[PDB]
Amino acid sequence: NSFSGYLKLTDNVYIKNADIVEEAKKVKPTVVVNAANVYLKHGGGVAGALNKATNNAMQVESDDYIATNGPLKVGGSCVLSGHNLAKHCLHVVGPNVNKGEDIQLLKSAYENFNQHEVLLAPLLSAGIFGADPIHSLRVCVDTVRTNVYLAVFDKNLYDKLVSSFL
Ligand SMILES: CC(C)[C@@H](Nc1ncnc2[nH]ccc12)C(F)F
Repeated sequence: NSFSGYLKLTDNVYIKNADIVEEAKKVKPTVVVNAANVYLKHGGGVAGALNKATNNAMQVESDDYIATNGPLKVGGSCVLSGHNLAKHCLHVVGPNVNKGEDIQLLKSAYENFNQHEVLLAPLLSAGIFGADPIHSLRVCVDTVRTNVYLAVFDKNLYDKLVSSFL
């Protein structure tokens, strides 16, 4: 958990302009959060990048989890191995608002972070899931009560988030 170069936005939310994969390799946190889908198929966005950095070990493990437990619910999560990136990976499913899933479930998705004291995480539902990234940061700030270090890999978006937050 040796986080460097973060900006503190609130008592418990920190933000950095970095690829979450590079942060995980440098820090080796206790928990890295994945922005997953209900079948844990890590095909693109943050999920594809984290799985690629484990050389598909995350996908093989996720397929075994689904074989034994079935899919997650939207707003739900599971804890799996973090492989070479972290001790654990918290896979969290935010709503895919572009497919009519209710944005109210973004609060349920961020509530899963509260089971862990410290996490390295991305913005949920802000990739191909279509939610406004500044709205996603507002829900994170209003819902997460443990210590969360957010990595955002787009400088243009990082600057808009810091300006809107202060
Ligand atoms: C979730 C998105 C709003 C965000 N993407 C990411 N944020 C942090 N590390 C990442 N690695 C690969 C993708 C990626 C933005 F930068 F595009």
